[PDB]
Amino acid sequence: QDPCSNCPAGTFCDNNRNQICSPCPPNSFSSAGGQRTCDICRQCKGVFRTRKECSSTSNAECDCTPGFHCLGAGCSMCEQDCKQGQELTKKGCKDCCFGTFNDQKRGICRPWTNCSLDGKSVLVNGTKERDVVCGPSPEN
Amino acid sequence: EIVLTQSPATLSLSPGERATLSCRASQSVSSYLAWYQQKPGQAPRLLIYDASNRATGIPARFSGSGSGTDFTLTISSLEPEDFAVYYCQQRSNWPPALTFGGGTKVEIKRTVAAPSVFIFPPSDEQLKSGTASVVCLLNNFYPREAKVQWKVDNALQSGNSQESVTEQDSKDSTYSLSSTLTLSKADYEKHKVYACEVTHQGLSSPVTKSFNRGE
Amino acid sequence: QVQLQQWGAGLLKPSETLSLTCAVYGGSFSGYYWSWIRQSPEKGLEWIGEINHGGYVTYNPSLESRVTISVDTSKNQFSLKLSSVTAADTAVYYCARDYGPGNYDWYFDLWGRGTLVTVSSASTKGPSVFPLAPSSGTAALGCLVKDYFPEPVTVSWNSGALTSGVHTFPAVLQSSGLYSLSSVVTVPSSSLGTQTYICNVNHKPSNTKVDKKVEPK
Ligand SMILES: *[C@@H]1O[C@H](CO[C@@H]2O[C@@H](C)[C@@H](O)[C@@H](O)[C@@H]2O)[C@@H](O[C@@H]2O[C@H](CO)[C@@H](O[C@@H]3O[C@H](CO)[C@@H](O)[C@H](O)[C@@H]3O)[C@H](O)[C@H]2NC(C)=O)[C@H](O[C@@H]2O[C@@H](C)[C@@H](O)[C@@H](O)[C@@H]2O)[C@H]1NC(C)=O
Repeated sequence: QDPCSNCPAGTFCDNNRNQICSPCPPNSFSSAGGQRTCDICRQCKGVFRTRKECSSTSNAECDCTPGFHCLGAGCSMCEQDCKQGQELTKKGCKDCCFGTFNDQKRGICRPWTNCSLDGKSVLVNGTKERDVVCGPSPEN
Repeated sequence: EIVLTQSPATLSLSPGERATLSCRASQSVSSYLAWYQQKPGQAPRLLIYDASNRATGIPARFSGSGSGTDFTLTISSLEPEDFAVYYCQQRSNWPPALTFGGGTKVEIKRTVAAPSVFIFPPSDEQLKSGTASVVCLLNNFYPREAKVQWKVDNALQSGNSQESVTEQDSKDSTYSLSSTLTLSKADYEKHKVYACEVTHQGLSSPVTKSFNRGE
Repeated sequence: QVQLQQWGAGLLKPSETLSLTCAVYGGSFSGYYWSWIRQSPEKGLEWIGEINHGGYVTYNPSLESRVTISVDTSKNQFSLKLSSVTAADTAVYYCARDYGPGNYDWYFDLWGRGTLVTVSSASTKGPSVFPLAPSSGTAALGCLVKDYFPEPVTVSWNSGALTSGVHTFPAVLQSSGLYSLSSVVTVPSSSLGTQTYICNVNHKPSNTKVDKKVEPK
């Protein structure tokens, strides 16, 4: 068989010391069992900020500095924050044109829901920061 | 650590019979277990590794089985070369541990043989030194178990005797035992009869052998 | 045809340092782990630790605080050092090569011959040899070698002549730190005044040889 399967997360199977399971050195982790070398903790500096500090079992988790929002999977790239009611596009960030909105500091502007198409009234008209909330369907 | 316990402590079997030895682990060790044979005055020799595989020079009658916490070593048909002590050994990386068992002696089964008892009075030379050594000998008996107690003027002696026993003899498979009572010359001369009484399975009743300090 | 030779000090006082060395002859040294294992009559077989060509070490935890294992890759030699020894450390120390079939080297396939190491505060002394005289159809007599340190001591009967009925008993360490054993032999009661019986006792550590004649009382 192969006894490195026995080694839990937080340790590695040391091929120099006859497959004993020693814990992970400083600034290092192993997220699964069986690993022959521990992995280096990601360090969050500059554009990023440490959210969850790294353990022996788990990597570090990086936020983005205030005014910025994590772009990719795992907060890899880092994009800037427009305010509510705006959309950052090409050439900077601009307010949403009338009839559009954005409820977050992220993303594009979507057009308002059109209530008239389901026979519905408009209970509260939309702004640039919130959508129209539609009234009761005329099937009631 | 993880502790391996072998049983029985010793095993008495006649040649050609089948030996079955056991090893119990205190927690699981999967199959990372080995058996060794050790003959007197030699290093241990690897027989079985990975619970069930023979090592290079090992004959076919040796066989191992088991996984987890209970392992058995089987010798299919005992031969003269095979009467030795057998140890088991385990290794673990989580948690890290390397340990052996306490051993199982495999001993040649014989018919019971009562001892031949002899008492020996202290040498006159030694009594000049200021100490006396009385010596009881049990010769060529089987099984190894034997009660030997000293009676000095009918009083029973406690913490002044030391026993000592040979290895099973090469030819007739018996043991020999030697009890040595040691008193100071002063304490030795306060008493007359120095008796050694021997209880053993081979004897219909205990045998006493004594002497008087005068003669 | 690989083989291990070991050597080193065999008699130490308490607080001193056990030192031993193993040499590998006839094979490579790099592909293997090399172990030190000791065997006690009290505490049995006990693994001390292991090293490889790279000087990577694992130790038994019960000993790590006083153990050192080191390697000399220029002579294919590894060596054991055990500090602050105590009577408990008296044992036969073995060197051995680890073996395993898979990706682990977790058993022991090849062993040194063993080196017995004794620790004791007793200073070296020679045996007093006293006789165990017979009486009056089998008789029994013998020699009592007493109060000697250290082991070993040899005991022959009739300068090697008489061997048949002999039992030499294992030495036993008394409370003084000195060993004692007795040798005995069964002889026919007929031959008691005829044939003459002499035990020859050799204790090389003190350069003491003694031949004592056992005559009936
Ligand atoms: C909700 O929005 C209304 C207009 O939006 C339309 O309706 C909603 C429901 C949705 O369907 C959208 O798609 C539509 O665009 C607001 O009503 C509008 O109010 C303005 C003034 O606030 C009025 O504009 C002009 O005002 C000048 C004054 O100088 C006058 O001369 C013009 O004639 C004209 O009145 C728009 O005409 C009017 N639109 C409609 C369709 O009525 C509404 O505001 C509120 O409701 C109206 C009826 C008035 O009572 C206002 O005072 C009041 O603010 C929005 N709702 C809220 C709560 O603000």
